Amino acid sequence: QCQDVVQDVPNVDVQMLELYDRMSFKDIDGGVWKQGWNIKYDPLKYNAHHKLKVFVVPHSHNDPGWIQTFEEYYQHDTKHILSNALRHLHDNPEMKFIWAEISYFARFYHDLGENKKLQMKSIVKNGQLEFVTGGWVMPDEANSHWRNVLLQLTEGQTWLKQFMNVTPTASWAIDPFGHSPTMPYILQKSGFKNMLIQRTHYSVKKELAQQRQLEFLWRQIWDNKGDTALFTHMMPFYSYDIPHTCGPDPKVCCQFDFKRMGSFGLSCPWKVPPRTISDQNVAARSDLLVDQWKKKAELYRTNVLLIPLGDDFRFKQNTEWDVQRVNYERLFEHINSQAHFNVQAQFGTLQEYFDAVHQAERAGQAEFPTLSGDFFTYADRSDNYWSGYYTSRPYHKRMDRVLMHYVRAAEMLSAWHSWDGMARIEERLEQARRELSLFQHHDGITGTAKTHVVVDYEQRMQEALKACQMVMQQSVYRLLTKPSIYSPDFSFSYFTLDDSRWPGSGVEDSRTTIILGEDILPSKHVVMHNTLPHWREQLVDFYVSSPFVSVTDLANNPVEAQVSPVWSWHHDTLTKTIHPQGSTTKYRIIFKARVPPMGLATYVLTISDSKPEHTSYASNLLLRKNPTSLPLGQYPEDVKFGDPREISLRVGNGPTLAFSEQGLLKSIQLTQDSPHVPVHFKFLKYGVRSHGDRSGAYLFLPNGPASPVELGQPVVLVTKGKLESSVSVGLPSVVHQTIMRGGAPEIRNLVDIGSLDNTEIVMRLETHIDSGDIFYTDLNGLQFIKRRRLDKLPLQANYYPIPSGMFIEDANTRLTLLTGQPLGGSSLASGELEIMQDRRLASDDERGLGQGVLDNKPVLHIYRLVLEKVNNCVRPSKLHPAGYLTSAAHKASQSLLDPLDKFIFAENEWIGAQGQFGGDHPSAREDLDVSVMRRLTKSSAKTQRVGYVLHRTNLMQCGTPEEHTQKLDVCHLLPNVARCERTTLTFLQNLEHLDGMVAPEVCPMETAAYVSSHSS
Ligand SMILES: *[C@@H]1O[C@H](CO)[C@@H](O)[C@H](O)[C@H]1NC(C)=O
Ligand SMILES: OC[C@@H]1[C@@H](O)[C@H](O)[C@H](O)c2nccn21
Ligand SMILES: [Zn+2]
Repeated sequence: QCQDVVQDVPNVDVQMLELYDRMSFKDIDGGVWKQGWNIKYDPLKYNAHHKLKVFVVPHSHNDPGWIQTFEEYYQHDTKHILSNALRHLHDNPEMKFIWAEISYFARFYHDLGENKKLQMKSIVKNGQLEFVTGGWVMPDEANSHWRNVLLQLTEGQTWLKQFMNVTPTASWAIDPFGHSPTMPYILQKSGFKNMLIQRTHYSVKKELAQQRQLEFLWRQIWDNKGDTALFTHMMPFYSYDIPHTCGPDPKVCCQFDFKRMGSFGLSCPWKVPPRTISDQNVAARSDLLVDQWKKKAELYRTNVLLIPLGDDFRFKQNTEWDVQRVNYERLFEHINSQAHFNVQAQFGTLQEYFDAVHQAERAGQAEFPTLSGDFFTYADRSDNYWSGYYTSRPYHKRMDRVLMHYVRAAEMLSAWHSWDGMARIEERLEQARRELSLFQHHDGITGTAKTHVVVDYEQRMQEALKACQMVMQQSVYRLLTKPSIYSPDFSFSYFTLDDSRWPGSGVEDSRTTIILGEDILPSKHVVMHNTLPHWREQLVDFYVSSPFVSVTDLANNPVEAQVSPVWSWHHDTLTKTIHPQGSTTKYRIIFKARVPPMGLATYVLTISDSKPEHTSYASNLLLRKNPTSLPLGQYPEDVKFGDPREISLRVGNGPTLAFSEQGLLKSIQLTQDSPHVPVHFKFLKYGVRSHGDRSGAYLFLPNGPASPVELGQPVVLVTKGKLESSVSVGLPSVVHQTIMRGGAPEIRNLVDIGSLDNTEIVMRLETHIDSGDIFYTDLNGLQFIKRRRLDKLPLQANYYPIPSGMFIEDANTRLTLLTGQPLGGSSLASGELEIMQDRRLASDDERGLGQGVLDNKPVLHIYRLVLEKVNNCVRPSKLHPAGYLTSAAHKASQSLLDPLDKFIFAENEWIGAQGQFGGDHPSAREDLDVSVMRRLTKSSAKTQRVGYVLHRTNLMQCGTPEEHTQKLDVCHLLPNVARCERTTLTFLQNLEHLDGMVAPEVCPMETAAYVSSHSS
């Protein structure tokens, strides 16, 4: 049983945090290898009995959207590459080619007639065309949530298994801008044996190369045993293009990119063109090329050398296939027949390279170092750190996380039944999974694509959201209607989703108001869904046409509720203030919903002509100089006014929060007797450099530390209710809201950077926590890694991805900020946290995009802020590279990422309505999640199969006694189980047939997958 992930510091050869603390970072001219040194080799190292085995691996990097849309690239480029690949590989048996992006391959394959399909299958079966990774895309590693990394891998690999009968075990990640250990975590659990990465900091490449530590067994930071390890190969040079893959001198290597001789437009920037290989020059050319290979081979431990051969959208023209193939074949024939070289070179695939390396390891020829850590933040040269894309296009970053939840919910809700083909459930789920998967591309969620490409991704994600809504609402109808009364029309809307936080108040008026009245419809059913495997209570809110509404459950038990006005903010260009207006026609009703594990609960809203017994009304206070009245229609309590002043609020037994006269948090007091702890929000802006390198979509190159946003005298709105209170303030570019429901506050920022060109807006938290230079940021929502601010690095290098959370702590106190969207952030001084909200850049940053970022739109960012006493917690030691959340902070993260879903019944009467679904579902331990529940079979299959992915996090022990909980056995969630198997995380390979058809729960920090089979 389980590894302790807290108290044992793993012993690794390279631990990236420790290596950063020691490493120099000096940007020194290394010669032809600009960022390295002049490599020397011993010519007698290789001989008749010990030859350098060189695998030249043709490839073509195909971005599913970047400068053109996916479909534009497919029509203009990729359909040709793949057509020509099919023809040339089929005609040339020794030619090889690897392919990464299954989205394009599936797009292609489904346009192929049978003859070509058969031909394609044959070049895959004979090993000439090899799929690497096999994901739908090559995902970003900074902003992506691990659940979506696994989704897009499963989408591509399930397609490959079904249509090509192959499952890749080698991964190829040549382009994401920095690399995360979440990848080997997911890959290793999905049957992978090896992986290749490229974009790591040039200083790290030089450091590892010096020690021949470019190939290593990459384990997770908390892994003491090393069972998570995956063999990784890091490429050594500046790019994956031909000039940077043959050896250390690009002026030489460029001469062996035969597409650069003129007729393809392309040329060599180092001024020496390739020349066709002939008998008159083959010897000289071979000398040149082998010398480059033998230099590159010096950086590695075995006698097996990987030479990628490709670049972006290569192998497009038939003439290009011929010019590369024929010229390399001429080199290989000469080189391999010249004993004096002691080289055997051939086209290969990636798996061939790794198979050969491991054969060399097994022969005792090499031992490999172990490594843990991550590879952020990347810089490709000088002080050009790629921390800009941790925030770029934040509207779509947030939309990613919204779609993530709705895909999970729709797959889970619809999994409980088998559906007739006419329902189109599988079709809709496939479309949603594929649009979300596509967006995980390293120019998708990263916000590094052209404006019109961003719009395409946005439209596709909008379609996905609608598809999820359709599936979820049909599922709810079926799950909550008496079976003998259930009468579906599969094109009808029984329920509409109500989402309070997307697109968000002030972003879009998309919420429907429930219209009730004594003379018309008196009442309305609403339904909440809880995707998490434990009972959950959460305040939910609805818009209603009257303030006089009562809430009941479906046993007619009253439910305590609170009504508040609907407040919207407007840039009142008449008075030149950002101020709130109250609705006179609709109101917000809020109540606590309690919902079963992975289940549903129905409530009823009912109108009355006066105040209901169990409904209370918020008070409202507008703090501003020179106030004017704010009428609220029928709302029964008048708004109060006041001059700006410090205020204090407390909901329930929860913390007391104090606010500045500018409506920004100043302090938090946890309990009535405890101290008021300074926690101050502030908004600042970064600018761009006037001379030298410009920030763009990719790069963050600030012109110095951020300067405070001048606030003036902003308007502050205070709402005080029994269930929920809030302070909102209209600041320049940001409506900032602090919401209190009785535990950790929620923060919402409506961010509209307007036409503030060349500006980045940051939210900072200033505390007196003595964190020093240490802080913690998450990786892909999966784990928290210790960061150390280094003064030897510039500010932008100390920015990291914040895909779900960050924290600082000292011996007694921790401040944790959870996010509902991936953004960039740091701790730039002891006691501070900061997180970038948006950025508007009018300049290109010279990484191939050819535009700045000037397509900003209002976005509602959501957060939770958790202040905790941690002197009693059992924490890792100072040398441990991980941190872990407390239970409160983990639940707060879950509240942002997987909130209850809300449905409003769309017609007047719901005949056969039921009160609950899932009351008998086990309520699992709080650290356990069912990350995926997906039915894997269509309704015609005699044996139905459902897949589950279980993930258990690790939470800090802080002395709260553990409650009794029920064991979750996913294999018994559906009736008539006939088998339970443990599988790889993609569901594609059976790993263990389970005794008694019981799926065991998993250890802390482990993730497992199970498939239950059912007789149907
Ligand atoms: C799929 O690949 C396997 C190798 O695991 C092979 O034995 C089998 O013949 C292939 N199945 C089909 C249907 O082609
Ligand atoms: O500079 C990074 C960009 C990537 O964003 C993109 O995905 C693409 O593959 C590419 N080719 C050349 C440059 N780039
Ligand atoms: Zn790319």
